[PDB]
Amino acid sequence: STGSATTTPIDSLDDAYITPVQIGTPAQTLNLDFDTGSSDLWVFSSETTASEVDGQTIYTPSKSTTAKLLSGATWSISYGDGSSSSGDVYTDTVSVGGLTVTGQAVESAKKVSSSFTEDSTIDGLLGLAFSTLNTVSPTQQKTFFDNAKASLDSPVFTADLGYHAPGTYNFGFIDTTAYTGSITYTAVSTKQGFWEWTSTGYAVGSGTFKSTSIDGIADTGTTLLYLPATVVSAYWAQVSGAKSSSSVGGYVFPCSATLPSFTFGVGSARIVIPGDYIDFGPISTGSSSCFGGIQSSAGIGINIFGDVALKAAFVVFNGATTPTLGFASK
Repeated sequence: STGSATTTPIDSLDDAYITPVQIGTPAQTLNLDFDTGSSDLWVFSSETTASEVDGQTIYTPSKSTTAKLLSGATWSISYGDGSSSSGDVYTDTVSVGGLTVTGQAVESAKKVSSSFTEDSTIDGLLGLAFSTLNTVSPTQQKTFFDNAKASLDSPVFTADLGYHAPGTYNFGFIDTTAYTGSITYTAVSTKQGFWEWTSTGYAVGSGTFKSTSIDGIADTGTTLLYLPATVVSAYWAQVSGAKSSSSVGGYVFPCSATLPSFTFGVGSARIVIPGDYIDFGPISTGSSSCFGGIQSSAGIGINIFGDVALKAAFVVFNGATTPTLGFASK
């Protein structure tokens, strides 16, 4: 089997991407944030505290003939940005882009944090990291990918995120029309439950490439590119008037600037992030200070190749017995 679904930016900045997902029978279509940095499929639901729902589409298990309570199971998750959610669990039929899994754990939110409530465009998350990070207790549950894997033509999914445009998530096949050149594969560590890999270095603009190992995660659920402070300082030093603002919470730059590109290494290959991908616009409406899309990881504990980096590539998440990542230009 295969599946193929379009993923669409939630706003003009590409802050996140939503993908329609069919849950239940008859289908209830919810727009989920596919997150390669977490492992829970959770949804706004008929159980979510009413004051915490503001425009999201909800899953109503009682209206699904295939829903079954997963008795005793609860979940609770906290994300890198400080957001959180928790609740109970149903199993149901879940389809993405024509690919169906029966018996998928669908984590029904009873509570969500303010950032989720305030984002009316995101109806929940679909985790695509390794199932070792799934938070369901007392019986950990599998991701949609892990449940689908054995049925897929190839045990892979791909992320092809657009810059200010829709893109695609494919499951079970590699669309050889979707990228240019060849795909460079690189090793993955699953020790922390993430798609963790080591970049071979970076360049700023037309500068020389610096060979240096940068361990980090491929995380579709993170907007920005978070890298070591040395690398980030080297980038923003090439932008007149850029500075790190403790009041704003990262590097800002004059909205009048033209940003340089940023290149990262994948083995001997190179992925170039155009400068415009690094512009996240005014810090507040009407400001002439703009927020940068490359930020320091120093206060995180991990480097994160988030959407700023991933949308410059066609990215293969190879879930074979020995997982690997692949990157191609496009």
